Amino acid sequence: MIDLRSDTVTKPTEEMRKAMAQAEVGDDVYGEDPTINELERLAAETFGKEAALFVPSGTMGNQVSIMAHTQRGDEVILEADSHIFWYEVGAMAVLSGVMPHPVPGKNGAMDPDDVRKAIRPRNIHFPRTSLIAIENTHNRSGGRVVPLENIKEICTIAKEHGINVHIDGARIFNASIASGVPVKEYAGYADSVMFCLSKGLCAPVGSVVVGDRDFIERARKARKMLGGGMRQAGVLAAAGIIALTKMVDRLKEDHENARFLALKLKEIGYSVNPEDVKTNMVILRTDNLKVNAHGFIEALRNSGVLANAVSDTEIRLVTHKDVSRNDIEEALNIFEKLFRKFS
Amino acid sequence: MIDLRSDTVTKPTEEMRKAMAQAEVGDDVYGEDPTINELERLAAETFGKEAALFVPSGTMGNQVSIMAHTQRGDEVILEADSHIFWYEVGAMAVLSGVMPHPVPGKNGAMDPDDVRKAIRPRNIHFPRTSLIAIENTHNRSGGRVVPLENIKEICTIAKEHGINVHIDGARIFNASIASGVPVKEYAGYADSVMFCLSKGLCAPVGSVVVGDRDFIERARKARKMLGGGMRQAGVLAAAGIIALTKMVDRLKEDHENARFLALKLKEIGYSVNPEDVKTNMVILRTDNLKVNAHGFIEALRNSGVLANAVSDTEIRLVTHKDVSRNDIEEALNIFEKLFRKFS
Amino acid sequence: MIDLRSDTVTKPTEEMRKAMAQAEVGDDVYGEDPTINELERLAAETFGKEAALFVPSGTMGNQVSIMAHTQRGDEVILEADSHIFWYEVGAMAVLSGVMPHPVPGKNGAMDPDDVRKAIRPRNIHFPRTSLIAIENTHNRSGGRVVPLENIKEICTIAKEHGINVHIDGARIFNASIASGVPVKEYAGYADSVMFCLSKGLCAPVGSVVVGDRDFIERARKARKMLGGGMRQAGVLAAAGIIALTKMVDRLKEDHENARFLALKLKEIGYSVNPEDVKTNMVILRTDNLKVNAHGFIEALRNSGVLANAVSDTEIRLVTHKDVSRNDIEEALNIFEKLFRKFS
Amino acid sequence: MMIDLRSDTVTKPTEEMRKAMAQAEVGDDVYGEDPTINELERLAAETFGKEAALFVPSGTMGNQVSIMAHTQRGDEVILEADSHIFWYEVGAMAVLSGVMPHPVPGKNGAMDPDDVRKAIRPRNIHFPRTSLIAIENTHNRSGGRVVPLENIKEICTIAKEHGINVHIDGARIFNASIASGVPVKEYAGYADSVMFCLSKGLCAPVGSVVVGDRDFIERARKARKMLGGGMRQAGVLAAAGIIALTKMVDRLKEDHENARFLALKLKEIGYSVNPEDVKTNMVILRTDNLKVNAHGFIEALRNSGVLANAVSDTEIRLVTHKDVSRNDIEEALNIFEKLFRKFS
Ligand SMILES: [Ca+2]
Ligand SMILES: [Ca+2]
Ligand SMILES: [Ca+2]
Ligand SMILES: [Ca+2]
Ligand SMILES: [Ca+2]
Ligand SMILES: [Ca+2]
Ligand SMILES: [Cl-]
Ligand SMILES: [Cl-]
Ligand SMILES: [Cl-]
Ligand SMILES: [Cl-]
Ligand SMILES: [Cl-]
Ligand SMILES: [Cl-]
Repeated sequence: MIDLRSDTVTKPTEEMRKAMAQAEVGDDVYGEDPTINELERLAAETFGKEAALFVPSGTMGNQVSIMAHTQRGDEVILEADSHIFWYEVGAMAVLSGVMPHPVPGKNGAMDPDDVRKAIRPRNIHFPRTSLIAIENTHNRSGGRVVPLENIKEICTIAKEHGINVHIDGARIFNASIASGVPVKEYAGYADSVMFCLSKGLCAPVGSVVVGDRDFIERARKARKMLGGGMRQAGVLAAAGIIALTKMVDRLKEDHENARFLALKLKEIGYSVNPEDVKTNMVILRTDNLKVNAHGFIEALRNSGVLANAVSDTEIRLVTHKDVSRNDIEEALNIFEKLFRKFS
Repeated sequence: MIDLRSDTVTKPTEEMRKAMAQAEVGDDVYGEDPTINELERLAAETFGKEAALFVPSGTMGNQVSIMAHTQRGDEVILEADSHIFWYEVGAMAVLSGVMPHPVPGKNGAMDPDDVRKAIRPRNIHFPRTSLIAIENTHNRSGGRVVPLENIKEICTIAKEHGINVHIDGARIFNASIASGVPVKEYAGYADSVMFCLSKGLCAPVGSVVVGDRDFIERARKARKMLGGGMRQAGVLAAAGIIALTKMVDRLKEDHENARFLALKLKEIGYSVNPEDVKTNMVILRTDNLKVNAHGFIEALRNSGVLANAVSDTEIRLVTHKDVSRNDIEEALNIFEKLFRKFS
Repeated sequence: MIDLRSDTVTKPTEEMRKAMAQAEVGDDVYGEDPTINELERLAAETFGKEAALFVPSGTMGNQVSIMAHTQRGDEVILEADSHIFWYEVGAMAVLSGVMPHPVPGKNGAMDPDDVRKAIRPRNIHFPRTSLIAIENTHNRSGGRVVPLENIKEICTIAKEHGINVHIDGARIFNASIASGVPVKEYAGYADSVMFCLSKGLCAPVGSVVVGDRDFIERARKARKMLGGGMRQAGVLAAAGIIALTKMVDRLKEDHENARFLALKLKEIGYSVNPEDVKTNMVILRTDNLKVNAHGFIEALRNSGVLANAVSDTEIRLVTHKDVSRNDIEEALNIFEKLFRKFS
Repeated sequence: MMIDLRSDTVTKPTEEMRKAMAQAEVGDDVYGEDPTINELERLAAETFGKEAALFVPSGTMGNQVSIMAHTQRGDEVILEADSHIFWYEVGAMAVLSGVMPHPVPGKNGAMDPDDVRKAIRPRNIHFPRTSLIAIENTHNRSGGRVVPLENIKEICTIAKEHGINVHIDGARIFNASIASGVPVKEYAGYADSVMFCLSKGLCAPVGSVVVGDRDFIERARKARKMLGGGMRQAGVLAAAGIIALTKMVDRLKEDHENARFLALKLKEIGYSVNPEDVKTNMVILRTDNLKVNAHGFIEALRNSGVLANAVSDTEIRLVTHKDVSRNDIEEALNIFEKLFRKFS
């Protein structure tokens, strides 16, 4: 089928499958897996940080970072529509015993003044604000790119207050491709960055957290506690190395396909805004259709297209390596036929 | 001094001091303190609930209620400027491992539709919404009365979804006096209610939580875990009974004094809204002054008036039994003089 | 009835009742209650520490100390039969996220070598041992006194490893009176000490934690989070000052009464060991009786004597101010009758 | 290279596993669409006679999501005093679940049922609620000892009477089964949940599996999401797991035979070992009759080409597995014999 549900569905490339088969492994608990070690070295180097830590998921990456940055009772400033707040099972409260302090943002960009204002003064009644999280290519807003200036401004505020900064960079490479800002530049304004290998980069499993050596050591212990301490994970790291070093540039193709898809959907008559498509995501409203988002998703599936409804009136279409231009053209033929039926 | 910082500064009445001296006591851990037992019996009766639990503070009252209503990883819907979120040291995250889900409100009144939208659907990525908290006479907005209709609507939504409702009624009697709604009526739309004895009611220590027998049993065990299980606490309960049974009616005097204070401050030229003052609080804005809230608080202190800044531009003035009309008149003379200096 | 269940049942003396009624108070949240302030000053001075914190219960005292001494995932070494492990509702795990590391002891004295062995090496699999707790006049062993030499040796081990030491001194004054070791000497070999005012010292409510200024500041914030931040608690502190300054010497009377009780029970034929009784507790075994401990407790209750079973073959008898020699004599007459019935 | 007797965790993937992983049919596990993970879980559930199963990245996560699914904050978990959950899991039970461990000493990993019964908390405001009893099969610290089925049966009876959940940390449950002749489904029949490792003696590179009832597994799956174990195309790992479960269990007998040989021969040399206690893949060696300590002996072994771990200042643990052959054992023994001359 044509899977436009998310970039998480990407499958390993032939190069990855071969590398996994001949991957040199060792027990990572003893720090003896050579491939995991190289992946972490490469990740650190790539983001200009002192160290890196491989994790089974982006969620664990964010959570071990929060654990390594905070103490029980602390407060974490984050954007009101960020993944850490909405889609991580309330892990920050259970695992770290910290409270989120949602701050509204415009497509992932929290007004620096609102962030500064959300910082807690020192008083016995108040939690200590110890961390500020920023999500780049903010998902809920539709894969929008947070301006480098916004991140720089917030980094300055954090510095003045002695507050740590964490960038949820699950799709930071998509941000870099769209903005032209090198990932090292983003990373420089943060204490830690979590980036996914299993989404647009096509690795089957995992993410990586990069930051200072002491922070990473604390995160590695947190990883052990959470259950992310694997044995011969070099098999996964082999695909991870290829994802990090050879699958970044082509993300531009996903962006081009998403824009093309949006432009053509608008032409057909669907409620989409091509001008809002900055990375690999397209938001499709169903207000003008005879069935709502849930009913339309079912019609799409029957015709060979997979997508998710994010509300009763919205569907999200996401492009990635396993959605070629031919697939986009085929999907458009299907959307054309369904518009005749459901408009 | 003329202490307008909070109604918590109220000192025991002569009748309270004597009652504490002759209080009949016992070991509360064994449930043998007769005065604590009578206080809880009286509180439950007054609020139309099955049981009650005495606690050393309102913070503990709120926190044991959250513990008794939730499980780790749950989410708690509460108003964005509520005390549980801002002034309770992030306790909900540490003690219950729950995540707050802030919802904007108009003077403490969360739009029922927004509350409905904040409820989490059943999905692996989401925490379970198990509690909705409403604060009556919302502190931050200026001791504002939450409309009974608001509470009724939210109660209905909660019932629909099988969600618990907790009323932070620290100043519920102030609300009752101003609105004319009996506290028993407010309580009927909630599963639990925490009310303070140590604020406007003048008791030196404590609050009480009322609710169903099984919930109170869970709250009592939580109280033991938190360290609120005292011994001969009947000494405190003696004053509590008097606070509950003899100090409710006179709260009207505090409301009169607060309104008078606000009216006269407006005439002087200060940025206050007398029409918004319905209970014992007055929010004073410093945007039209030469110094901010922190600087003005210091000036007030030097002239005999104590108050707290609640932001860089807002000051909260609170009236209570230990601030007479004469004290208010004296404070106004001071405010008058300071307007000449800082306007 | 004749209450030998615990020393927690002690009621206020007339002097205490008068002091509570005339207590000079203030709002403790602002650090303005003069009596709480003097109690803390006196407590610190008496224990030779720079700071102190009044709390509603010994449980809260121990728990805020644990919170202030540890970080999530840490381990706390403690005696296998200590109160923090057995009678504090699993609070250490919930509030501080720490693991208890039980170490056997002989009448409360953990072998220093066993303590050194229980300290965790630096390994990713292990929690960090950050606290060692010692209970003085160890309850479960029968109110036994831990030798100063034991505490001194453990203190040295702790210093070598940079580990904190907390003394659960709920009954530290009983230990001091029996041993001749001043409480400031026990405390000199510890970082913090919690002692109760509501047991043998006869105050109706509360305990105090003593320690260094920074530690107490953290413990004070923990107290706020837990709900121990009261307002005009000076009413309680007034009785607390009398407990600390005037009720310590008479503890020798409780020790004398416990010894007399034990000697006479032995004379009757009960299985008691007068040689093990050095403070205010007597352990009686039901080994030579035709009933178990629980059945014996019931028989005692029906005859006018209250006590607690601590196992299926052992019951604990505790003396205090409210069980006079006359009461011990009357209890013995009852014990004599019951011995003929169940022996 | 060196003879690695440190642990069975160092086992490397077999040729068949490597090919199956690289060519694995995958899908997004978050959507429950990875076919290989689904088959691994189906097979695991079937093997243990349970309704459902959950793949996890580590045995630690397997145990922790089980504790989370079985308990509520403030609860107490009865477990053996020297069990892995208490000693080697970073205090996770306290941080993640807010529960207190209630250590019960055991005899060769087996807790006396009456001691377990006595450890259950009475209902009292001062006491946490006992909601879970955990049993470790082939108890590691005691030397990979096999807990009798009757011990587990008796504890199950006590738990049922009290309405308490039972979890078996079966990291090496297949080693227990091969040695005892007891099918793993029989051990599991007396438990609510069982966690077993695929990455130790079974030779898979990564992961473990938790088995149990449908509702419990659903709760454990949500816990797994919270802890960060919700992976995407994990079928790559599951492919090796299927082979571990289907083709690597029987040969564990070889690891046991190698460990028995090692123990018998070490005894013959003069080392303080008890061949009579060796029934699975572990040998405990005490350094009581050596002029060196445990850590010093480990260093000496390293210098001679043998890798082992000290588990006490006087105890070393030797573990056999697929990657240590009989010839490797003979080599280690010949070295042990000489080092006995130097340190005795
Ligand atoms: Ca993928
Ligand atoms: Ca008061
Ligand atoms: Ca008392
Ligand atoms: Ca007499
Ligand atoms: Ca392996
Ligand atoms: Ca050979
Ligand atoms: Cl290899
Ligand atoms: Cl912490
Ligand atoms: Cl009385
Ligand atoms: Cl829970
Ligand atoms: Cl006063
Ligand atoms: Cl595939």
